[PDB]
Amino acid sequence: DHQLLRYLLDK
Amino acid sequence: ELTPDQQTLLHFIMDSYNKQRMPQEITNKILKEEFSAEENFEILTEMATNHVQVLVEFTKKLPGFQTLDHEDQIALLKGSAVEAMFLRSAEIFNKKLPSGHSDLLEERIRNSGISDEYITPMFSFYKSIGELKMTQEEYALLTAIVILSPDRQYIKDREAVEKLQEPLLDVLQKLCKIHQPENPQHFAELLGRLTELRTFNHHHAEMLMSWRVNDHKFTPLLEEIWDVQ
Ligand SMILES: Cc1cccc(C)c1-c1noc(C(C)C)c1COc1ccc(-c2ccc3cc(C(=O)O)ncc3c2)cc1
Repeated sequence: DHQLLRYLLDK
Repeated sequence: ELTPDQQTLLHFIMDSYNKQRMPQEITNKILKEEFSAEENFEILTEMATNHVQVLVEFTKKLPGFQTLDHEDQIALLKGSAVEAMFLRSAEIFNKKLPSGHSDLLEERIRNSGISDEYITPMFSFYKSIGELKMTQEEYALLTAIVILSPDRQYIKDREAVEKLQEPLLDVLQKLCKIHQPENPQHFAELLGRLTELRTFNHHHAEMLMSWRVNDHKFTPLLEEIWDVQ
């Protein structure tokens, strides 16, 4: 769950 | 008595506070576009999403943030999302930031489906916080503080968050004595707003509900950060 936030941190 | 250890910390923050930037082409749409209840909303939503990214780039660059637990990192971003946004928009109106277009941003907010019940206090807040005559440091430091508030819901390791906030709060009190010796209650005035911001978080849940029932698509990023089905 909550892909986009996780993605924004890792990017 | 600003120690060099702290003089460097603040400088890291204030550079980040100008480093993660909202594009001009996007914010120009506050001025450029037509002024209708439909358009006002579309615009405000566009501003918000773009800002949610800017806040994530900023939060990432906060000292000792990436060292935190991956699970808690979401719960903080999620909890301080609206409050950080409320704090930045307050800086728009108060300090009249050119790229923010205060007067026209205010026209859109005041005509975007939002109830008088939530408009009155929202702007009462802007007025009062304005009167604090707050500096870009005080704005930037509160932001870091609101993001790293340990007492957010669905957190596990609050002691590790407390360790990250304390450092900022110490530095802020120092600045309230340095630049505001006349009034020692100034550090308390800044902290008073942290509580005022919280009350708007409740207001915001109801605001989103009103838009939803009136068919107002948000964005996958906002819908995530705030939880919208
Ligand atoms: C209506 C409201 C009030 C307070 C808080 C919220 C989340 C809402 C609120 N609640 O919902 C919404 C949408 C979903 C309709 C909003 C609208 O929020 C925002 C958030 C940010 C900005 C904004 C505008 C200009 C900026 C310029 C610059 C720059 O020049 O550097 N930087 C950042 C900027 C950010 C505008 C509206």
